[PDB]
Amino acid sequence: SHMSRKIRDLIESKRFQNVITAIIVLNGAVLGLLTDTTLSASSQNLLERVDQLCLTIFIVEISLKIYAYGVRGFFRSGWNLFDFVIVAIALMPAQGSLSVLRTFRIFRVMRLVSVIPTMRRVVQGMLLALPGVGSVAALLTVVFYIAAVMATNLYGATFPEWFGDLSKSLYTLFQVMTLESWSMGIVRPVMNVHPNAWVFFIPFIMLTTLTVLNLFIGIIVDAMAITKEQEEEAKTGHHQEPISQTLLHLGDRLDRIEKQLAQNNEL
Amino acid sequence: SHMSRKIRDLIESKRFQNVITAIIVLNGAVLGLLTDTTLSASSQNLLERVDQLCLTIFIVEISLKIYAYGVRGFFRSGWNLFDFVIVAIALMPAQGSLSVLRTFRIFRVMRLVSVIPTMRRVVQGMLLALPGVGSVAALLTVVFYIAAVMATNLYGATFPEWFGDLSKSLYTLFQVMTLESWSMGIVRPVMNVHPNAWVFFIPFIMLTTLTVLNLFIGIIVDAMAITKEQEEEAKTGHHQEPISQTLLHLGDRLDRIEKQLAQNNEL
Amino acid sequence: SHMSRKIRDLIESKRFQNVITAIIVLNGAVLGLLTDTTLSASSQNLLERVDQLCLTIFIVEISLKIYAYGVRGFFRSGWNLFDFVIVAIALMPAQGSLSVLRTFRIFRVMRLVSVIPTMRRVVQGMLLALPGVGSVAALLTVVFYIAAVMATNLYGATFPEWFGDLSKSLYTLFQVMTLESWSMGIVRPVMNVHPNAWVFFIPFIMLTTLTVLNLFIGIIVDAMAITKEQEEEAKTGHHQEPISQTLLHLGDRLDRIEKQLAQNNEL
Amino acid sequence: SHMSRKIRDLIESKRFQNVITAIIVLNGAVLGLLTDTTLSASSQNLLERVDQLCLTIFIVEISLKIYAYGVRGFFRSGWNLFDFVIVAIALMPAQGSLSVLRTFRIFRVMRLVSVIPTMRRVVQGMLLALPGVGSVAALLTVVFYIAAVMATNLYGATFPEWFGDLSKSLYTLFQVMTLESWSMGIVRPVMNVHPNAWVFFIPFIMLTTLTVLNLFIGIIVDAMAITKEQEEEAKTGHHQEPISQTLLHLGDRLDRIEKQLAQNNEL
Ligand code: NA
Ligand code: NA
Ligand code: NA
Repeated sequence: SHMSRKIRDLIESKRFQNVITAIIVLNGAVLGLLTDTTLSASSQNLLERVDQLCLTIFIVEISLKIYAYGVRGFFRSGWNLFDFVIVAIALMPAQGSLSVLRTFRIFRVMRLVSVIPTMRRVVQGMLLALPGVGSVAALLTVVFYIAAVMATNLYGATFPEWFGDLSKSLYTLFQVMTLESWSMGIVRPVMNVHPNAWVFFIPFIMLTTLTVLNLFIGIIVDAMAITKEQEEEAKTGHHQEPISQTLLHLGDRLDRIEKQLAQNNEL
Repeated sequence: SHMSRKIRDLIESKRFQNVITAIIVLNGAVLGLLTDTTLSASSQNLLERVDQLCLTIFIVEISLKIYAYGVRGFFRSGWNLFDFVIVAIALMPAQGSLSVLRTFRIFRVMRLVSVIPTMRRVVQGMLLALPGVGSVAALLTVVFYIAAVMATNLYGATFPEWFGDLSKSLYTLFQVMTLESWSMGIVRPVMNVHPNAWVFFIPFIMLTTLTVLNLFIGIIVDAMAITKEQEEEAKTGHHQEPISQTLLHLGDRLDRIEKQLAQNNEL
Repeated sequence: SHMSRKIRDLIESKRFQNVITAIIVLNGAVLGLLTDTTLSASSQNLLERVDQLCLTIFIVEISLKIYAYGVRGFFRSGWNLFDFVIVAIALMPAQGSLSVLRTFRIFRVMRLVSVIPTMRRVVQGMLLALPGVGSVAALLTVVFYIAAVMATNLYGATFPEWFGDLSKSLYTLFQVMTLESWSMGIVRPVMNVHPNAWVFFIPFIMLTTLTVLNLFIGIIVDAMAITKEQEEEAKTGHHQEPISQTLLHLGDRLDRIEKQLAQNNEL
Repeated sequence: SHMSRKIRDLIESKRFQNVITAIIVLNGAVLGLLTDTTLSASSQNLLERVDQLCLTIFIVEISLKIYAYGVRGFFRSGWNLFDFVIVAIALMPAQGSLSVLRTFRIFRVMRLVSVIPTMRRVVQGMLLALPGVGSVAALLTVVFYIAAVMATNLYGATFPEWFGDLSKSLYTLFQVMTLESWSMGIVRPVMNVHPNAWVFFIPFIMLTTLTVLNLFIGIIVDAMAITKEQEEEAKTGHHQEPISQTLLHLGDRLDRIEKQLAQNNEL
């Protein structure tokens, strides 16, 4: 219809994006001011009303989008679903999550990512790069599990705060992989009791730092290439063809002229 | 005019660049010697006169440049403006900045960058690479803000030195992202009171270290490519054409011979 | 034979891989639960029987493989040998290794790598990349040995816990290379006695961090390229030809048409 | 002459390289054993004779090389000069260097690099990559000097152990750049007195870590490419032509056939 089309043009405009971005920023600022314990009752009450007004603006925005695109059309996008979930969660008073309680209202500042297309493309590149590093990440997980079982059995009885159980071992091995006080804080005190403990910890460090750097580089290299392609597509409608595809078409043109020269010209 | 042209040749020469570089080095050395608290009144007075003589040489240099290129011509370059600002600021006695007070005379050693073309090209590559990582940098800023609001609300009342307010939280989360005493100094003491605090800090570390490495690699890769192109242009007048452009012209030559063979030869 | 072929089809299937993966996971879980010191006698006895059942499933699996491929055919693969060794070691009660004792049953969780082809290809890429960094790794080893001899002679008598002998020096230089408390924990206390010790430690850090990063990057870059090729071969039967080889064949096609134009057409 | 040629063939052989490598290894082992303070007089005397025998083998080796290649021919190589200097220094009893005293005999283990061609090529790649990062390294040096002057003036009077003079400031800023206890050890104690000190230290960290990573990556990328080319040249006599040069010759072949088709065929 004409009306739904007039709304789609309004939603897709730069001005609408700018108003929504400004309200996300305002909402983030009021939640940031609400961390201050020294504020008066009236000051807190004022900021809480600004939070409610921001949330109402988002309800109008999402409802406006659901009508303009349709229920199936709106929920077809993962970003629209995220926008819907983030806003709808705040309207629910009794919440049943899978952790403790979603009292973190500040997570609605993540809508800056979903609303700004250049920011959206950065997160998209990162998310799309994840399956390609799955096996490297699985290898690191396997190394961690093996190491945590070994560390618990080896050092749990003599260093129970750091290695007393599997959970404690995983945590201090994560600390060890980040190189944080690994020697002065952990391994030299362990070696005072277990002089050969360096045979466990030094290969653990060498293996995990190499694997985690492989994991991070694999993510970054691929996320950068995906985002660059998505940026090209968002501006021109297409992306740059890979070097292999350019050389393929170059070879096809050479095969076409070879046939035209050997039989269609040399006869 | 002839005179302005004789001065332009003097300014653009290697010998003039070498004299100016030597005076920047001398000025840096005297400001370095002036940090020594044990120096006598006469020794300090002597060094302060050397600083004044260096500054006078720079005034002559900049005035010589303004005449040789013209007011609009000189200020057309960002490096000349920087050179002008750095020198002119020192001649002002009552200073009104946006911080505290610009008593840091040693910042005039940054003119080594503006005067040496190879050093200038390194900084140019770095500055020109900044817009391309803007969205990655914005993502890191968003993650930091969200995390600092969460950390203040979660740990501010029990760990007020580290998380008592937003500013304290941002600072210790920056420390946490750099992995500096993150566990022994911050997270194990926090976990003594909040046993599940690792659910906040370990994903914070994983996310920020990956993003900051993405930010740094994005800067370095692009700065290197920009500087390499600028170095090529400064020596030959042009830079190396991208592989895609070389393959494009190769394809155009193939299309030109295909037309010349199918109709201009096979008829 | 038909029977050996029916077994080869069973072994090579996705369902068989999934059952073996599930049993490796179950075995890892029971060994993880066995780290818990609070468990009763009956609970420990139950888990130990689950470990025995998992091990019996692996014996059947390996025996089934030896028959289906043949003794020479099975042991032709390094992964099958690893699978054989890992399982067979557990059946030996008196063990004579080259360290202390192979009581680390959790190492059989490494079979997740050997059984999952995508995980197997990651480790293969890493192992195949090792000879190419051999000289960089040898250089780092040489720098470490020289530095440890120098550190022992220079600081052994005044700092015997850190540098009293070659073994202690190698360990604290490894700690120094990882930047862990290098200054506050090691070098500022050493400088209190040897004021010029920074002349040794700062170049040691600069050299080893650059070399270890060269070593890690060399591994990662090559492991990534090898794994990518192996992934391509496992799915299509072949891998992508290098750019140099594509340009070589493109040049050969140009030489073929040049001969066909100069003599076979211009005569 | 025939005799000088028979010696050149002996020197250039794999067996001679293997004997020299073995003696460098033996010499490194005896100097490593000599770090042990518990050794008897006879044991120390025995090892010192093995060191003398190793040194005599090197004198014969170098003299054999000087005759076989000639004085100008031998000293034409930087590796031969290094080999000469390292050996000749040990024969001098009263030594006048530019530091304290060259009592570090273990530095002759660096001959493993000069004698093994694959190790030699790694160091060559690293050394040849240094001029190309000169400007990045100069930028880091400039940032360090400016920062050390600022830190001395700002914090020298209140934190004299860390910033009391230029030398102390450079050392703790190097520690700060490596992120070692930068916050818990340095910046939080400084902020207790100077609450805005984070305005100095956080931008210092951001700038230096980015620049040092740019410096390291620039070295590694170029050293890898140089070493790869040198490895190709040592085995085949030539190296792989750059992609740009391959595309240049491909374009030249297209221009040659275009002339042969437009005028030599279409007339
Ligand atoms: Na670190
Ligand atoms: Na630390
Ligand atoms: Na520390």
